[PDB]
Amino acid sequence: ARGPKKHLKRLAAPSHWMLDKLSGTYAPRPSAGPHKLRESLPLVVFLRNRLKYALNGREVKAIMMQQHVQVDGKVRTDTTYPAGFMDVITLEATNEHFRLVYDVKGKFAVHRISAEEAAYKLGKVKKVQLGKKGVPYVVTHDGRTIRYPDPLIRANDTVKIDLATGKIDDFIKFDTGRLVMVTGGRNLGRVGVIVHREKHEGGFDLVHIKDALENTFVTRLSNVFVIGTEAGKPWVSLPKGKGIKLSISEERDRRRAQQG
Amino acid sequence: PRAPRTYSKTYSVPKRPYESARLDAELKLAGEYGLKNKREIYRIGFQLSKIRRAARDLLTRDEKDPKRLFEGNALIRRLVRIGVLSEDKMKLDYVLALKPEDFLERRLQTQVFKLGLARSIHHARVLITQRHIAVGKQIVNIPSFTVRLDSQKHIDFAHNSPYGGGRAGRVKRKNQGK
Amino acid sequence: GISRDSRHKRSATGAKRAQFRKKRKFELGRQPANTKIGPKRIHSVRTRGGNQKFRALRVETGNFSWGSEGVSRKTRIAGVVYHPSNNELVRTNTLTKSAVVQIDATPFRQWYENHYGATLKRSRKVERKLAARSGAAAIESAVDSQFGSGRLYAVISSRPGQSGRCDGYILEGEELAFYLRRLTA
RNA sequence: GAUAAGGGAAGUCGGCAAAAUAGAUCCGUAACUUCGGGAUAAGGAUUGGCUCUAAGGAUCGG
RNA sequence: UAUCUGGUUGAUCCUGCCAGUAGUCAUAUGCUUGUCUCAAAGAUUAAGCCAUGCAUGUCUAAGUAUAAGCAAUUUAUACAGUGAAACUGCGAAUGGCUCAUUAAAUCAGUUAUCGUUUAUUUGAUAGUAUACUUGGAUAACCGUGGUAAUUCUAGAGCUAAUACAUGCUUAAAAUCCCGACUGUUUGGAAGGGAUGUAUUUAUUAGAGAUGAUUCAUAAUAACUUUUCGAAUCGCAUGGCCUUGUGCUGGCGAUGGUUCAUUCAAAUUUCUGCCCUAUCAACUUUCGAUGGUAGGAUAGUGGCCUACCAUGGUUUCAACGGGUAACGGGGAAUAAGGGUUCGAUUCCGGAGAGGGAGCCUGAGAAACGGCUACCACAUCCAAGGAAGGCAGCAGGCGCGCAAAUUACCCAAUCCCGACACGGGGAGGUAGUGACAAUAAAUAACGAUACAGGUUGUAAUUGGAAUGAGUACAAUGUAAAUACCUUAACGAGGAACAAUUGGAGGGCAAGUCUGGUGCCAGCAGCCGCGGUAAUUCCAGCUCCAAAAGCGUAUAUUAAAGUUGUUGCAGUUAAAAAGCUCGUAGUUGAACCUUGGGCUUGGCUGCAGCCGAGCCUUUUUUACUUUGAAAAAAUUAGAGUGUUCAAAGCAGGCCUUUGCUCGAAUAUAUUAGCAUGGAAUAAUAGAAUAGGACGUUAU
RNA sequence: CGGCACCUUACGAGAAAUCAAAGUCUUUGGGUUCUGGGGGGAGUAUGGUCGCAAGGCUGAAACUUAAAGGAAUUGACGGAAG
RNA sequence: CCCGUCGCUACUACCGAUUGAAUGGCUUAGUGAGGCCUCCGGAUUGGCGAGAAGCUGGUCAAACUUGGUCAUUUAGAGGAAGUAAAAGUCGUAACAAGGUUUCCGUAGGUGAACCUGCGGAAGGAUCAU
Ligand SMILES: CC[C@H]1CN2CCc3cc(OC)c(OC)cc3[C@@H]2C[C@@H]1C[C@H]1NCCc2cc(O)c(OC)cc21
Ligand SMILES: [Mg+2]
Ligand SMILES: [Mg+2]
Ligand SMILES: [Mg+2]
Ligand SMILES: [Mg+2]
Ligand SMILES: [Mg+2]
Ligand SMILES: [Mg+2]
Ligand SMILES: [Mg+2]
Ligand SMILES: [Mg+2]
Ligand SMILES: [Mg+2]
Ligand SMILES: [Mg+2]
Ligand SMILES: [Mg+2]
Ligand SMILES: [Mg+2]
Ligand SMILES: [Mg+2]
Ligand SMILES: [Mg+2]
Ligand SMILES: [Mg+2]
Ligand SMILES: [Mg+2]
Ligand SMILES: [Mg+2]
Ligand SMILES: [Mg+2]
Ligand SMILES: [Mg+2]
Ligand SMILES: [Mg+2]
Ligand SMILES: [Mg+2]
Ligand SMILES: [Mg+2]
Ligand SMILES: [Mg+2]
Ligand SMILES: [Mg+2]
Ligand SMILES: [Mg+2]
Ligand SMILES: [Mg+2]
Ligand SMILES: [Mg+2]
Ligand SMILES: [Mg+2]
Ligand SMILES: [Mg+2]
Ligand SMILES: [Mg+2]
Ligand SMILES: [Mg+2]
Ligand SMILES: [Mg+2]
Ligand SMILES: [Mg+2]
Ligand SMILES: [Mg+2]
Ligand SMILES: [Mg+2]
Ligand SMILES: [Mg+2]
Ligand SMILES: [Mg+2]
Ligand SMILES: [Mg+2]
Ligand SMILES: [Mg+2]
Ligand SMILES: [Mg+2]
Ligand SMILES: [Mg+2]
Ligand SMILES: [Mg+2]
Ligand SMILES: [Mg+2]
Ligand SMILES: [Mg+2]
Ligand SMILES: [Mg+2]
Ligand SMILES: [Mg+2]
Ligand SMILES: [Mg+2]
Ligand SMILES: [Mg+2]
Ligand SMILES: [Mg+2]
Ligand SMILES: [Mg+2]
Ligand SMILES: [Mg+2]
Ligand SMILES: [Mg+2]
Ligand SMILES: [Mg+2]
Ligand SMILES: [Mg+2]
Ligand SMILES: [Mg+2]
Ligand SMILES: [Mg+2]
Ligand SMILES: [Mg+2]
Ligand SMILES: [Mg+2]
Ligand SMILES: [Mg+2]
Ligand SMILES: [Mg+2]
Ligand SMILES: [Mg+2]
Ligand SMILES: [Mg+2]
Repeated sequence: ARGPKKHLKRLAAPSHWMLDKLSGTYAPRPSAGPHKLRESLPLVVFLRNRLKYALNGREVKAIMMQQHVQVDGKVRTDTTYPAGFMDVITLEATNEHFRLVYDVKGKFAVHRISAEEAAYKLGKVKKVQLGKKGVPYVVTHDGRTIRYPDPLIRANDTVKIDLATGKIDDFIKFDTGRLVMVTGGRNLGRVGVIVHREKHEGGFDLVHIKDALENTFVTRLSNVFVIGTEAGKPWVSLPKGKGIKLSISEERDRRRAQQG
Repeated sequence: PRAPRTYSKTYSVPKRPYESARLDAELKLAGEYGLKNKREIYRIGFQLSKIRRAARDLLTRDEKDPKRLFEGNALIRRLVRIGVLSEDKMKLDYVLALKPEDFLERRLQTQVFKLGLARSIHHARVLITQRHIAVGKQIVNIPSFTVRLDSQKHIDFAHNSPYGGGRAGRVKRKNQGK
Repeated sequence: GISRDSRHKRSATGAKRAQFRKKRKFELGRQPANTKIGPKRIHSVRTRGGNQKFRALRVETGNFSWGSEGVSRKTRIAGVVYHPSNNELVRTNTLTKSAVVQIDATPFRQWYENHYGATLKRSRKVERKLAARSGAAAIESAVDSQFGSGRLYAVISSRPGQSGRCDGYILEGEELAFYLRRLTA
C-alpha cells in the first residue's frame, strides 16, 4: 500500500530470534543487506538478546557508534544490519570472533571461533554467469559477487572467501559424500553427508542426507549447504552438538545424566 | 498494539446446581479441609478432570508409542513429585484412579495442620494467611500452595514470626508496653 | 485517467464485476504519440521508476537497414504507404511500428555504387577489389526497380511512441512481394 | 392571412379557434389483453455540403 | 459426567413441543463490593457531524554561514568554535485508525515472472580516441509596501553550493571501412575516418547457464533535441629531489553507469466462500470469447484501437437478488460427528464526507498533498479567504450499549544530514465489577453446661494479623501502585456480605401476622374466594458468594435437522399412476499357491521385512516426505511466595561458569513418494494388431 | 414356477392397535426417489405459471397458542345388540 | 361435549380509487467543472534559446435535469379476514346408528351451523350365511 513497510510487529518477527512477547509492540526490522529479512540476525538482537552486552537499544547503538562491531571484516554502524549464515562478527575490543552458524535447534548459535578461522568464510554459489565484457562471476548466498572464479565452479558449490581480499581460496564441488548443513525447513541445522540427489525437472530437487548417527533425512537442494569435502572434515568449526538431532526423549536422558 | 496476555479459568461449576448427594459430598470435603467455598472444590475437580483427559488420550495410544512414553512419563513424574501419586503406582492407569482428596492432602493448609504447627485445619489457614509459615526460607501465605516432596520437611514457622523466634506482635507489644 | 486494469471488464462467464477499488497509478495508460512526418519534435515522458520514454510527435529521418547487405544508414522517410492495422494511418501518414513507408534511396545507392561500382576514376587495386566483390552485386529485381524512383519500401521496426525513433529495414524477398501485392491489389 | 415582450386557459358552457407535433435512420417503449394487439405507446439521438473508403453483380476465357 | 426433569389423562403408554438446566474471548442492565496480579473498552445504532490542543520532522569533522547572533583570540587576512534564518538532501507512501464497499472479488494454502519496475542496503563495475578548476541566477538578509482577514506575498538592492546549466585532461597497441599512389597476378601503401558506456533498429556467434528461450555475453552496420566515464567535502599531512607553491600520496563524506543482492511492487496458476429458482438462462449496441497488427504500460494481457471470425458461462446452479458479509490465523460450545461466531492486539485488502482527476517522487491515483464538482461547514470590513478526528484526547448526536481535552520519549521500535533532534507510533498513570488469577471478613484456650477419651452450644481470657494509615527505602524519565519496612491500626473484632430463593421441576418451612380471585406472584405446571407451604412481611432455613440476579443472542441438552443418527399404516409426512434426462447407484471373472535362503523385533513359536526359484494408458484411494509465520490450542522444562501467566532460570556467591527458549496438531488443494486390494478407464474383431534386439 | 389372498406362531418389530412385513433397525450402513419437523393463522395473502371458467400447481409472514394429537385402559352414557 | 353465522372490545396482517407519498442504488439522453495530453500562441528574458496567460482538438470524467429500472418504508374512504376476550343472541352440525352413519372430491342451494345430487372411502353400525 503506497510503499515499503518500515516497522516489524513483535509477533511477526522471525521465531528464531527468540524475542519475548511482552517487551514491546515492535521488533527490530533488519535493514536491507546481504541476507534476507527472515533468515538474518540484526546486530541489535545479537548484541542485546544473545550476548547481553547491551541492556537496551540505546546501548547497542552506543556500542556500535564506537566502531567496535565488524561484520565480515568491515565495520558496520547499522544496529539492524542483517547478519546471516556463515557471517563473521568481530569485536576486537573484547578479542572475540563469532560465526553465525545454525545449531540443531534451529537458531543461530553463539559460536566463538579462533582468530585464524575468523579470517575466511564459506559461500554457497547461487549462480555463475557472464558479466559485462564477457567476464564470468559468481553470486554467493550472501550477495557477494566474485569475478574470475575457477571455471570449474558451478551452482550449489561452496567457495572459500578470503574475506579480507574478497577472493576465492578454494572450493568444494556439490557431489555425493560431501559434508552438508541444512539451512532451511524443519531439518534446519542438521549436518550429514549427501547420499543421493533426486532430480525433478521443473520442480524441486531433493537431497537425501545421512547423519553421523546414520539417520537419514530429505531436504530441498535450496536448503542444502555444502560445508565439507567428506564426513568429519568440515571447513568451519561446527557448533556444539555437531548438527546431530536428538529425539526429545534422548535430550531428556542427556539432560538427566548431565545434571545428575 | 502489544501481544495479548493469556489467561484461563481454573474451575468449572456443576451442570445441575441442586443435588443433595453432590452438595453433601462437597460440604463434607470442605469441612474436612477447611475450604472457604465450593469453588476451591471445583478447582480441584477441574484440574483432575484434565489430568484424567490427558492420561486417557495417552492410554488410547499403543504402549511404546513415543508420545505416550514421553508425555506419560512426564505426567507421572509430576504427580509423584507433588506427592499425589504414590511411588509404587507409576503406571498411568493409577492416574485415572486418582481422587480430589489426593490433591487436597498436598495443600499447604493440610500439611501445616498435619505437621502439628496448627491446632486445626482452620487454624492452619489463618496461620498461612497471616504470614507465619515459611517453606524453606521463603514465606508462603497461599493456603492452596501444593507442597512438593522435597518441600515437605522444610515447612516451619517464619524466622521473624512471633511463633518462630521473631519479636512480639502488635497486641503483645501493646499490652506489655502499658 | 486511462487505466489498464482488468477489473472494469466482465468475467468470462459474462458477469458484471462490482467496483473493487479506486484507479491505481501503477495501472495507468497514456495517449498515443500519433507520430507524423515533419521537422523533428520529441517530448519526454517520465515513466515508472523515474525512467524516460520519448514521444516522437514528428520525425523526418530514420535508421534503415539493408539486411542482405548488412548495412544501415540514416535516410529520410517519404511517407506511409501501407499499415496492416488501420488504413487511416496510411491516409494521415502516422508512423507506428509495422507501418510500411517509403524511404529515400540515395544513401543506399551511394553505398552500393561506392562498394561495387555498378548502377541500379579508380586505381588498379580499387578495380580489383570491386572485381572481387562482383557476382554478389546482383540484387533482386523488385528492389532494383525501385531505385529508378529513388525510393525504397521499408517497414518500421521501432516503436516511435516509445523510443522516439522511426527506424526500419528495407523490404526484400517474399515479404516485399507480399506487400507489393497488398499495394497494387 | 401573418406576427407579437412576460405570463400560459386566469378566457369560455366548453381549449371553440389557433399553436405545438410531423419525413427518414437508429435507440427505447407501460398498464391492460380476446395473445392477435395496445404501438408511431410514452420517451430520446441524428439529418446539410464537400472529399473519400468499403460492400452488394453480369457476360466471356480450362 | 457420552445424564436429563416438569406440563395434555380419571389413570396408562406414546408422538410432540413448551418450560426447566449449564457455558459464552457475550453484550446490556439491576443490586452489592475489602485486598493482590492481569486487563478489554464509541465495533453493533450514525464510514453521522465536529469546537480546541497535539499527532512529522530532520545536521554530522565531512553540501551552502559576512546573522549587522553568541564566544575567544588563534596554527590562521578567504574561511576555521558554537550557532538561529534560509537554499540543498532525505523523510513525510511508515505508523495509527476503521470495516463502509466487496460473494471467484478479498483471502488462504500453493505457484509463476523465460512477463516487469524497484529509492535504499550489501557485492562488483567505467584510462576510449579555460584544467592551478567554467558561467549566471535565487533564497535567507536590508528596506519600500498592499489586504479586514491565511503558513498570501509584490517591487528594488546583495550573495553561495553535492542547487541550476555547461565543459577538458590518458596508456600501449590492435582491428575494421574508404582509399590518392604503387606493386603489377593481386600484394604494399600515404592520407582520412570508428572504437568506452547508454539508446533504437537490422544482421551474425552463442556448436557458459536453464527442464526449456530469440537467455547471459560477444560481433558487424548505423542511429540519438546524447545517458555518464567526479569542476564536491573533512581530517591528517607523508615521500622524491630536478628544492620549483615542482612531482607525487593516507584514511574517510557524498555521488555515479551497469549487473547482482536486499527491502519491495505489479500482475499471476490450481483448489476452496453464507442464504436465495417467488432468480433459468446470461454475455455480446457501446468488448462479450478468440485471431492478426498496432498503441499504451514498468511489463503480460481486449488493457485500448482497427480488421476479422462467432464465440464464452450454465441444473456439477451460470446470471440476478440478499447479507443486520472485509477474508484468514482464530473464538464459544463441545463423547464423536457437529452448530454458532470472528468490527476487534497478527497477516492480507480497502477507505479517509461522496465521487473524479492529478503533481512530486523509487514508491501515492496520497487526502494530518493539490484541483474540480456534490453535500456539510468556518471567518468576512460583502471585495474575498480557509476546511476534512474511520489518528490521540475531547464534544454533540445516536442510542441498551463503551474511559482523561493527563505525563513522557525512560523502554519497544521508526524516521532524519544523525552517538545529540522528533515521534498522542509507543510507553506511563487516570476512569474502568468486560473477562481472568490468587485470596480476608476470624483463630485458640478456661469455665459452664449437654453430649458421647472429645464436636458444638454461652461468658471469660490472653495472643495473631492485614484492610487502612505512615515514616523511609525501593519502584519510576518523574511520579502512582506493587514488594519491603519504623510508629500506629480489632470484641458487637459497628473493620457489621451480598444476591436470589424455601409447592414441584429444584436445595431449603405446611412457622407467625397481614390480604381475601383483590393486591400481587408465577420461565412452565400453577398460587390467591378468611388455618395461603406460592402474594405482602417477621423469624428460620437453602444456594452460589465478592459476587449474585435479569433481558437478549448463541452452544449443549436436540437422535426436536439425524453423514455418524430421526420420522412418513393410524401421531406431521409415500407424489393418483406410469414414462423419463441430469444426479446417485450398478452381478461375477484376469498371479493364486508352493519351495529355499536371510534381516529385524516380542516372549521354540509369533509379528513385519527382504531376495531368488517355480512358464513370471488415465485416474480415484491410501502410505511416507518436502515445504508449510507468530500469537492462540495441546504439550516438555522451569517454586512467577501459589496461581492466571511469563520464558525464564541454575550453580559457595563467582571480575564467571552454565541447561534452556522443546515437541505435536493443521489439512481440502498443489508438489515428491511407496503400495496395487477396492472402484473406474484404454487396448487385437472388416485386424489399419504385436515382435524381428543384428530380418530383407 | 409366477400371481390374488388367507390361517397359525411371534424368532423379530412396535406406543399400542397390530405387522411374514410394519422383521433382518444403538449389535444403528444393499440401491435410490419423494415427503415431515408442536397446534392454529393456512393451502390463506402475495408473486409466478397453467386453465374458457370453476379452479390446479408453486406458496409465505405478522400475530396467536400449551397443548393439539396417536393407541390402548377403567368407568359413565347411547333414541345399539344380547 | 360441542359447531357456525350475528353482537361488544382489542390487536395483527391483507385488498383498495388516490396515474398516493417518502428514501437509497444503477442507468438512457441532454448539459458538463477540472486535471492530463496535444495544438498554436508569445507577457518578458537570456544571448537562436528558455518561456507565462491564453487557444485548437482529444482523453479521463465529477455533477445536474429528464426518463427508465431496481430496492426499502408509508398514508388511504371503503371492503374483506384472522386471533384474543366473555361465554351474549339464534339454532343444534359433530361425538351414541348423535337420532338422516360419518368423511373425501366436485357442483348447486341457503340466516348460521349446514342441506342436496354424482362418484368414492371405512377412519362403520357388517371382517360372516
Ligand atoms: C395576387 C394573388 C394573391 C395576392 N395576395 C397578396 C398578399 C396576400 C397575403 C395573405 O396573407 C399574408 C393572404 O392571405 C390569404 C392573401 C394575399 C393575396 C392572395 C392572392 C391569391 C388568392 N386570392 C384569394 C383566394 C385564392 C385562391 C386560389 O386558388 C389562388 O391560387 C392562384 C389564389 C388565391
Ligand atoms: Mg498503512
Ligand atoms: Mg525454476
Ligand atoms: Mg405573447
Ligand atoms: Mg416569447
Ligand atoms: Mg407553461
Ligand atoms: Mg379554460
Ligand atoms: Mg376557467
Ligand atoms: Mg370565468
Ligand atoms: Mg364552467
Ligand atoms: Mg380545433
Ligand atoms: Mg414516438
Ligand atoms: Mg389430548
Ligand atoms: Mg462505529
Ligand atoms: Mg476501537
Ligand atoms: Mg457493521
Ligand atoms: Mg465519520
Ligand atoms: Mg459501522
Ligand atoms: Mg452501510
Ligand atoms: Mg530511508
Ligand atoms: Mg499485442
Ligand atoms: Mg489481440
Ligand atoms: Mg452463485
Ligand atoms: Mg459491511
Ligand atoms: Mg465466539
Ligand atoms: Mg472473519
Ligand atoms: Mg464473519
Ligand atoms: Mg476480522
Ligand atoms: Mg483479534
Ligand atoms: Mg490491520
Ligand atoms: Mg489509500
Ligand atoms: Mg478520518
Ligand atoms: Mg472528498
Ligand atoms: Mg495518511
Ligand atoms: Mg484522495
Ligand atoms: Mg485527520
Ligand atoms: Mg478519537
Ligand atoms: Mg468510528
Ligand atoms: Mg465487611
Ligand atoms: Mg420472592
Ligand atoms: Mg426438596
Ligand atoms: Mg398464615
Ligand atoms: Mg389468614
Ligand atoms: Mg415468606
Ligand atoms: Mg427475576
Ligand atoms: Mg441446539
Ligand atoms: Mg422425530
Ligand atoms: Mg386424523
Ligand atoms: Mg396423518
Ligand atoms: Mg400409492
Ligand atoms: Mg420407471
Ligand atoms: Mg458406481
Ligand atoms: Mg463388482
Ligand atoms: Mg397375520
Ligand atoms: Mg399383509
Ligand atoms: Mg408446525
Ligand atoms: Mg432488491
Ligand atoms: Mg345433531
Ligand atoms: Mg348425524
Ligand atoms: Mg333430526
Ligand atoms: Mg341432521
Ligand atoms: Mg333440496
Ligand atoms: Mg332428496
